[PDB]
Amino acid sequence: MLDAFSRVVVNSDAKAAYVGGSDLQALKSFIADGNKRLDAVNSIVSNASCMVSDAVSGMICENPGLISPGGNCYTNRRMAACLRDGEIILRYVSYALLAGDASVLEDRCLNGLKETYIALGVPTNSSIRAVSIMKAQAVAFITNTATERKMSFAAGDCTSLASEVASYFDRVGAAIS
Amino acid sequence: MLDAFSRVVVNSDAKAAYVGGSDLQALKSFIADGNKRLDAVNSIVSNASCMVSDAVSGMICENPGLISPGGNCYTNRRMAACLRDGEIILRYVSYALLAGDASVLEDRCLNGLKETYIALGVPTNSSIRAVSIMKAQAVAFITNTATERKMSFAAGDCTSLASEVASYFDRVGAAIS
Amino acid sequence: VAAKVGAFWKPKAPKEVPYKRPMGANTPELPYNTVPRLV
Amino acid sequence: AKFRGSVLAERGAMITKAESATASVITSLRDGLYSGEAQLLTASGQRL
Amino acid sequence: SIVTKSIVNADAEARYLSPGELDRIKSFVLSGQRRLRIAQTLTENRERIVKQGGQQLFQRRPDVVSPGGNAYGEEMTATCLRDLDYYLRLVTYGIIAGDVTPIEEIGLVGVKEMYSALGTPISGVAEGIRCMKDVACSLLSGEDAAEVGFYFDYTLAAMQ
Amino acid sequence: MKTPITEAIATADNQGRFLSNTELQAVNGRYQRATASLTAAKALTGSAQRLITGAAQAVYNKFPYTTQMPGPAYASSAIGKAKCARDIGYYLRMVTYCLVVGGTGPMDEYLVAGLEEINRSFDLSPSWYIEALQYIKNSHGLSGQVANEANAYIDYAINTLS
Amino acid sequence: MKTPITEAIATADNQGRFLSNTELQAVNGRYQRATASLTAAKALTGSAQRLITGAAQAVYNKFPYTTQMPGPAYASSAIGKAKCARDIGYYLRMVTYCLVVGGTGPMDEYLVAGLEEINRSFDLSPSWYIEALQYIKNSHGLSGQVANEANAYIDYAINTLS
Amino acid sequence: MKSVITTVVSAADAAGRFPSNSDLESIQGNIQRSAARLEAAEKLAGNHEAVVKEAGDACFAKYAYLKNPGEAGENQEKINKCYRDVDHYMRLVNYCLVVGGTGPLDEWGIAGAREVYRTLNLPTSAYVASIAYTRDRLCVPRDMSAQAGVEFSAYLDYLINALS
Amino acid sequence: MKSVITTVVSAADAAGRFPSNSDLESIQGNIQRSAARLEAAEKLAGNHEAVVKEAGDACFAKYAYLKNPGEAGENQEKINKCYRDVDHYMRLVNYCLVVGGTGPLDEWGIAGAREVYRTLNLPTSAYVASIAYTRDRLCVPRDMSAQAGVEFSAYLDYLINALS
Amino acid sequence: MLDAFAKVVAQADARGEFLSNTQIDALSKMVKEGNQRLDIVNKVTSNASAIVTNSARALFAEQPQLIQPGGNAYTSRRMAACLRDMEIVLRYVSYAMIAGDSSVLDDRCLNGLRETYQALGTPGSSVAVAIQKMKDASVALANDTTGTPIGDCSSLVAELAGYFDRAAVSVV
Ligand SMILES: *CC[C@H]1/C(=C/c2[nH]c(/C=C3N=C(/C=C4\NC(=O)C(CC)=C4C)C(C)=C\3CCC(=O)O)c(CCC(=O)O)c2C)NC(=O)[C@@H]1C
Ligand SMILES: C=CC1=C(C)[C@@H](Cc2[nH]c(/C=C3N=C(/C=C4\NC(=O)[C@H](C)[C@H]4CC)C(C)=C\3CCC(=O)O)c(CCC(=O)O)c2C)NC1=O
Ligand SMILES: C=CC1=C(C)[C@@H](Cc2[nH]c(/C=C3N=C(/C=C4\NC(=O)[C@H](C)[C@H]4CC)C(C)=C\3CCC(=O)O)c(CCC(=O)O)c2C)NC1=O
Ligand SMILES: C=CC1=C(C)[C@@H](Cc2[nH]c(/C=C3N=C(/C=C4\NC(=O)[C@H](C)[C@H]4CC)C(C)=C\3CCC(=O)O)c(CCC(=O)O)c2C)NC1=O
Ligand SMILES: C=CC1=C(C)[C@@H](Cc2[nH]c(/C=C3N=C(/C=C4\NC(=O)[C@H](C)[C@H]4CC)C(C)=C\3CCC(=O)O)c(CCC(=O)O)c2C)NC1=O
Ligand SMILES: C=CC1=C(C)[C@@H](Cc2[nH]c(/C=C3N=C(/C=C4\NC(=O)[C@H](C)[C@H]4CC)C(C)=C\3CCC(=O)O)c(CCC(=O)O)c2C)NC1=O
Ligand SMILES: C=CC1=C(C)[C@@H](Cc2[nH]c(/C=C3N=C(/C=C4\NC(=O)[C@H](C)[C@H]4CC)C(C)=C\3CCC(=O)O)c(CCC(=O)O)c2C)NC1=O
Ligand SMILES: C=CC1=C(C)[C@@H](Cc2[nH]c(/C=C3N=C(/C=C4\NC(=O)[C@H](C)[C@H]4CC)C(C)=C\3CCC(=O)O)c(CCC(=O)O)c2C)NC1=O
Ligand SMILES: C=CC1=C(C)[C@@H](Cc2[nH]c(/C=C3N=C(/C=C4\NC(=O)[C@H](C)[C@H]4CC)C(C)=C\3CCC(=O)O)c(CCC(=O)O)c2C)NC1=O
Ligand SMILES: C=CC1=C(C)[C@@H](Cc2[nH]c(/C=C3N=C(/C=C4\NC(=O)[C@H](C)[C@H]4CC)C(C)=C\3CCC(=O)O)c(CCC(=O)O)c2C)NC1=O
Ligand SMILES: C=CC1=C(C)[C@@H](Cc2[nH]c(/C=C3N=C(/C=C4\NC(=O)[C@H](C)[C@H]4CC)C(C)=C\3CCC(=O)O)c(CCC(=O)O)c2C)NC1=O
Ligand SMILES: CCC1=C(C)/C(=C/C2=NC(=C\c3[nH]c(/C=C4\NC(=O)[C@H](C)[C@H]4CC)c(C)c3CCC(=O)O)/C(CCC(=O)O)=C2C)NC1=O
Ligand SMILES: CCC1=C(C)/C(=C/C2=NC(=C\c3[nH]c(/C=C4\NC(=O)[C@H](C)[C@H]4CC)c(C)c3CCC(=O)O)/C(CCC(=O)O)=C2C)NC1=O
Repeated sequence: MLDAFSRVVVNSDAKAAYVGGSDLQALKSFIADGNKRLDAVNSIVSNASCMVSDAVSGMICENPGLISPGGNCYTNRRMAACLRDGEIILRYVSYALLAGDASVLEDRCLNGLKETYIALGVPTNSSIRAVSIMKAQAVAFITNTATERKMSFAAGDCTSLASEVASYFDRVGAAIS
Repeated sequence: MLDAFSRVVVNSDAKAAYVGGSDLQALKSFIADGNKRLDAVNSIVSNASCMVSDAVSGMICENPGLISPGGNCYTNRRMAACLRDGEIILRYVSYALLAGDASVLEDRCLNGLKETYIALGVPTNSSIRAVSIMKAQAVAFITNTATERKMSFAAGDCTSLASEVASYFDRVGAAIS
Repeated sequence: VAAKVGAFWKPKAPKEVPYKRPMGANTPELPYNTVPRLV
Repeated sequence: AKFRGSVLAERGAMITKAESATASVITSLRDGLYSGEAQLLTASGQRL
Repeated sequence: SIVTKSIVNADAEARYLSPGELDRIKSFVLSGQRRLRIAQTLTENRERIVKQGGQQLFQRRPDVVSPGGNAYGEEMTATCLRDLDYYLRLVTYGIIAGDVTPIEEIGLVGVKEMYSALGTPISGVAEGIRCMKDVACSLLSGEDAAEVGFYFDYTLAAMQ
Repeated sequence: MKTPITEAIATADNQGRFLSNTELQAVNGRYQRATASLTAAKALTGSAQRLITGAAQAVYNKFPYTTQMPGPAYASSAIGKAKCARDIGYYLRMVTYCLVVGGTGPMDEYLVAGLEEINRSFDLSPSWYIEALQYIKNSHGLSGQVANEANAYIDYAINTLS
Repeated sequence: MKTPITEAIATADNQGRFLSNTELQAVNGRYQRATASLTAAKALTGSAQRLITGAAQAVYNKFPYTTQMPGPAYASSAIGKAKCARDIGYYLRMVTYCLVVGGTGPMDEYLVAGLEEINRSFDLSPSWYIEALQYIKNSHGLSGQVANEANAYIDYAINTLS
Repeated sequence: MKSVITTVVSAADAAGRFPSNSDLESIQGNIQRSAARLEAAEKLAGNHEAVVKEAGDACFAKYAYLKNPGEAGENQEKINKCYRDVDHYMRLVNYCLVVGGTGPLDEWGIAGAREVYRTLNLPTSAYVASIAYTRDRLCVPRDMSAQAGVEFSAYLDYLINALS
Repeated sequence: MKSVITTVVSAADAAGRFPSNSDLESIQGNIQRSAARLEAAEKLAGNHEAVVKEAGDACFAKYAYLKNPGEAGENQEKINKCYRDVDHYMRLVNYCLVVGGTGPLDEWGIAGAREVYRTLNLPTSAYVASIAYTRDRLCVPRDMSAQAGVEFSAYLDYLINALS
Repeated sequence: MLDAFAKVVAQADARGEFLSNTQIDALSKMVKEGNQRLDIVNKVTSNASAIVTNSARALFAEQPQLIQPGGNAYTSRRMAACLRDMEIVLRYVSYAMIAGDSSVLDDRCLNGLRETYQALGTPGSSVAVAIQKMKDASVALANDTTGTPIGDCSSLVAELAGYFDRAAVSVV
């Protein structure tokens, strides 16, 4: 893994340059606006468990064939494992938001996950539907436009932060595809 | 029938494999939240009469065609029939929640239920609504989120069991759909 | 002669697991822009 | 018959023990034991 | 010998022989007569047993008598048959003793070292002993053959 | 070592190219020829001591002067007979190696390379070994392609001796 | 000419020896491999003008600039399209010759010997012919060892182009 | 199958009533006994081949008559069938150690065992000899804990009683 | 690389849990320490050729015998090889401020360096003399903030103790 | 240069003794695979340029220092030598795979490669990383059906990976 600070090192090591100027310009903003990123990851970790539960129930109330016998969500072990998997993906995308960088999201979960789900016979499009539901819940929690749930923040706009997790969830949804 | 411990031996018997320490911790986790499942089943069966009488009356008061003559819940005998026709459903979902998997209601209650209601002339989409109200009441009860009566519990999470009883309740929806 | 090693009373499992699963918290973290020479 | 009845169990146990030892030495032969150079220096190690 | 082994195992504990050990000694001295009969039958049919075992060995392991094999040539084949005769004699000793002490104290302790120093494959000796076991059990009754192969099996296990 | 495998590799390496279908067909010929050659190797292994003794006796019967003339080159004494049986066993071992290997690779490496040097210095007639190999060809007791494959490695040695 | 026959003869002549069993097994592999290759040659002969037209169309669809850019090297005019179809027919003919012959003997003699000289002077990219050969491999419609044998001569040409 | 939970749900179902307080009370007994039986299950599982080999070795030592011609063990493949036959029983009580009841034993090895072994001339005495030899070779320092050996031996002698 | 955020996240993955509200405080304290650490680093980046230039000749003024024939500063090419090597270490130090730890120094500039310098017969005292001149040329007025100088001098001291 | 059939004969002449029947059914079983082994080498030689170019591209997207000016992968000739050094090891791994024995691999490919790379200043660990990336793509490409009968090939791809690891530890 690399955070945003490490990544301007390893892209300017590869150039043999000194870090400074325009790439230190973006490190300046991290040490500026990290309070917004902190309210962001707090708005994820205080809501995470309801997020994966609502996501898998939305997937099941869209497609009942997984809960039918012969489905992948049928029985005691499989649906608990699916809850576990969705929460793990949620945990990694929350880290990738907190780092401002998607390297560990590749290296620790997205590396070789699609072939694993093919080898287990896991249907892909249902999990794509699930992570899109998590993406909608994440941007709803980040715009503070949760119709059911309220936290108080210092006033201001967090559009860039909201945009960042959409790129990350699309990275997950494309890497599983 | 089959419980959660007996679900993994019929999976391992298909490959002539010994159940070993690679899949035993999913069982030990299931044992670790034994008291959570146990208090949840108790919270379901404690207030079960209002659970049934509220759900059938809520199914009535949205579709008042059943009370009209020619309705399936018209006369006094058929209303006495319908009040137990869903109490049996709740009685078997309480079995499936305790046993840990949906095998005890699948061949005992759900096997043959579709053509019974077809041959009798029971409106299936009304019974869909009647069991969805029961699902909503169940997730209200075992999360201790009922605004109508509160029960005392030890603090912690119970959503893993709340998705379980949700996945039991659309199996009753899918089987007469 | 008559070497009974292991479970001689049966043939053995078909030996197939041709998939890679994401290592969580256990991927061997190596250094960037370099090669671990020796150790 | 009375004499065989007593010795059957111990005879079977000793045979089981012998073949246990043999299988153990076969696998530690295959797994690198007895091929370190401290073993290959002695002449009984060379015979093995 | 069963009597000897019972006496030592009781001697280490500094006690007389318990009634179980005496029971077993009694049962042994009572069966000594059929033990001697079985030893008779195996003893005086030694030529056919060694010959037919040598055949089954040489047909199962042609390499040992192939050109250059350990038992290659007239003298080496004679020496191998000599070894098979040694082991048949030891089996008769063990049958009369009622226990593998004679077989194990003579011919089993350090057999791997000896045969490795001689350049002989121990698996070939095991094959020869198995062939002799089949040939010898062919000449006995059911219960007698069962009791007699009891010692060939121990000799094979020790010779792995 | 001349196998059908190694010559295919040597032809691919001479062009410095990958293994074409030519080499794969040359290897496949070895594979569906091997089933009879492995039977020939088993059968020549099983009948070995008998064939060596019979071949030595046939050489002594054809050339009786080898058991009578004094000198180190002849089998007049006991060590001479032992070395004669050792040489016949060497020939049979090379024939079996060429059978299991699938070509005249072992015996080209072990027997005929520098063979007549020995027969010229140690004064040994190759006709003796020809007479032994003719007995082995006549008396192995094989049938079909097993016989066709064992005989084909026997007369290669005969052709090199002549 | 690289056949399984001529390489066996070349290995026997290099030692200056007669044909051993090694060479006979190498020839026998050709003989019980030939039955599927002759079917592959018949089938690629039958589907020829369809496959050539489809391969040219697939190259034009993958690289649309070849039909638009002016110049002699491109198929923007009619003679350029005629020469492109002629080249694809040349490749298919060499593949069929290697199929019936039993090795990469014809196309080593006729196609790849001095091939990049032409592509460098005439300025024709090898990726076009790679794209044509991938279509021919995907669209010949064969099954089993017929497909395994035709594809194995197709990707040899692909490997030499890359 | 025949587990602890599947009696208390079938009794409440045959009575046609909700899971009552005593039904809630019997699942608590799993929480105290699973810690003893699951560790017995995987020390059985990680040492099963060796256990099976010992069991196979025991009956032929006791009954060497069945290696005669015309018997249950004629050639080597029938002895392999015998080792497979007893490895199945060792797998089934591993299954009953994890379930909590004797559910996987009954309909998988026990129900129907009386006819096959009578019709295919297989002596049950040689089965129970190999099972009983595995039973009495249990001890507290080496094999397992104090409470693992208890019901590990109890699932064994249940099979011993059912085969006889 | 051990880094600003990355040390916490990787410790909160090894315990397999979501970031703790303790673990958003170490992130917050590491972000506030890196304000100073970036300040010094951009001064190093915007002005590096002058300080490398004035630090390189400080070595040759101390060790004038390197310019002798047969020594490691004999040519003109061996001179600006040394001036390149000093700039490499200043670029690696400029990383460790923007990196926030001794990562790039340990990996790309210290590992195996002593054996290479011994093989080429370069005196490591010469490589530490230029850095030791660079450290005490610093002034907390007019060069950078006083909070910057302690981190800058700390990484310089790490490099001096690693080389020597 | 030996094949796997040659190896048991070269150990049989040494003791001066005939192959016993257990070596013979060890060899007939091996032969009885036969078609699988050549299916494996057919799959690797059909895609050799793709394996080599994708492994080199992953190597330089990973380690950019070799193509950096001054790197060992610098200059039109050094890249051309690096491109087909990997193709040499791929060729000799396929030779050893069709032979059933790593005798041609040790003798002409790995013999003296280490001090060859030392005398040039070539970093042997990066060569080993390139060998590992060719190995991963070769075992990935080896176990697909692609119009072959279904079966298990596991004991053959283990040997194929073992040849690659033998090449990788000997270079560095
Ligand atoms: C991925 C490329 C890696 C790399 C390759 C590299 N090699 C060289 C130079 C040579 N390599 C050899 C190797 C062989 N010669 C042989 O005959 C065989 C068959 C067994 C092998 C493996 C030789 C002789 C040379 C020197 C000749 C030359 O190439 O001009 C070079 C640089 C060329 C040079 O040193 O001038 C490279 C770049 N090095 C890497 O960085 C990669 C890890
Ligand atoms: C028939 C099955 C079925 C369900 C189970 C739910 C599941 C569900 N929830 C949301 C949508 C959402 N889900 C949440 C999550 C939560 N809201 C909170 O306040 C809690 C803290 C947390 C757990 C309950 C949020 C915040 C939204 C966005 C706002 C909203 O639409 O309510 C969406 C829309 C996502 C999208 O596609 O854009 C769906 C399908 N809806 C369904 O149709
Ligand atoms: C580091 C990151 C990381 C992950 C994301 C998971 C990924 C993952 N999931 C599963 C395993 C599984 N994953 C699922 C999940 C699902 N099946 C579905 O139908 C749904 C789409 C989805 C849940 C919403 C199921 C049901 C299994 C079990 C399949 C089985 O029973 O064999 C496995 C195999 C091991 C196992 O069986 O437990 C792995 C590696 N593990 C990791 O280490
Ligand atoms: C360690 C835990 C930790 C946190 C959780 C944050 C908490 C936090 N947030 C802000 C401060 C802020 N936080 C936000 C963020 C938002 N405001 C909104 O209305 C949006 C919903 C959301 C966008 C994602 C904004 C806009 C400010 C004010 C400007 C700023 O300081 O970034 C501040 C400084 C001013 C204040 O005290 O309020 C602090 C301490 N910081 C921390 O140190
Ligand atoms: C073991 C599982 C089990 C069950 C689930 C029930 C299922 C069931 N329900 C009914 C029978 C019935 N079930 C209903 C129920 C309804 N009709 C409606 O309009 C509503 C949608 C719904 C009530 C909420 C009615 C009204 C009848 C009687 C039909 C009539 O005679 O008018 C019958 C026929 C027997 C009888 O009529 O006495 C059966 C078998 N019984 C079981 O033994
Ligand atoms: C049209 C006519 C009409 C009715 C008859 C009532 C019936 C009714 N109740 C609930 C909804 C509910 N009903 C209950 C039931 C109970 N709560 C308790 O504490 C008691 C033990 C028990 C009955 C006395 C619970 C727990 C909920 C969940 C919502 C909540 O907690 O308030 C719902 C919504 C179901 C859903 O959300 O999908 C409806 C329609 N409401 C109506 O609109
Ligand atoms: C005779 C009937 C009877 C029962 C069935 C059990 C119920 C019971 N529950 C808990 C204990 C608990 N029970 C819960 C469950 C919950 N807490 C919530 O906030 C949710 C509403 C609900 C989840 C559905 C939790 C979270 C604990 C503490 C952690 C745990 O032991 O699981 C414990 C103690 C175990 C412990 O905490 O160490 C017991 C004995 N007791 C009885 O006497
Ligand atoms: C799921 C549980 C399960 C089992 C317990 C076994 C039970 C079992 N064993 C055998 C079959 C057998 N079982 C034995 C075993 C023995 N005979 C002896 O000499 C000894 C007494 C004993 C071994 C110690 C033998 C030898 C056969 C083969 C008998 C025959 O084929 O004639 C068969 C007939 C099918 C077959 O041939 O395999 C069955 C059902 N199989 C199962 O599927
Ligand atoms: C899970 C079930 C299980 C078993 C029953 C045993 C079965 C077993 N026991 C022994 C081996 C042994 N078993 C014992 C017996 C005992 N040892 C003591 O310290 C006690 C006094 C007594 C408990 C009964 C002894 C003394 C040996 C060594 C000598 C011998 O082989 O008999 C061996 C030979 C090698 C070994 O030790 O593993 C095996 C396979 N192993 C298992 O995995
Ligand atoms: C981070 C930025 C950084 C630097 C700019 C340099 C340090 C540095 N110092 C000076 C130059 C100087 N530096 C000092 C500073 C001091 N001398 C004292 O007497 C005091 C003890 C101490 C701090 C007050 C003085 C007095 C000069 C002389 C003024 C001048 O030459 O311009 C110069 C330019 C003139 C020259 O090269 O000669 C440079 C490049 N090192 C660094 O790491
Ligand atoms: C030019 C060289 C050349 C060849 C290699 C073969 C190619 C080939 N292989 C097989 C036959 C086979 N090929 C495979 C191989 C595989 N199956 C899989 O699923 C894996 C992906 C792959 C393992 C690497 C297997 C497993 C068989 C035999 C089927 C079996 O044994 O059950 C057959 C069928 C005839 C037979 O079974 O013998 C043929 C013609 N023929 C040739 O002329
Ligand atoms: C690699 C395979 C191989 C072959 C082929 C071989 C032949 C061989 N035979 C030899 C001698 C001999 N060979 C014979 C054999 C015979 N002479 C007779 O009269 C008989 C007719 C005939 C036996 C059939 C005799 C008697 C000697 C001893 C000659 C001497 O020492 O002068 C010698 C001289 C070295 C020695 O004294 O052993 C060689 C090298 N050696 C080998 O290692
Ligand atoms: C032995 C087998 C054989 C091959 C392989 C072969 C190739 C070949 N193609 C040529 C030209 C050509 N080849 C093409 C083909 C193409 N250009 C495109 O833009 C298309 C994408 C593609 C068609 C698919 C064209 C357009 C020319 C004419 C180029 C020119 O004249 O400058 C020429 C130049 C001589 C000539 O004008 O004909 C040769 C030698 N010739 C042979 O005899």
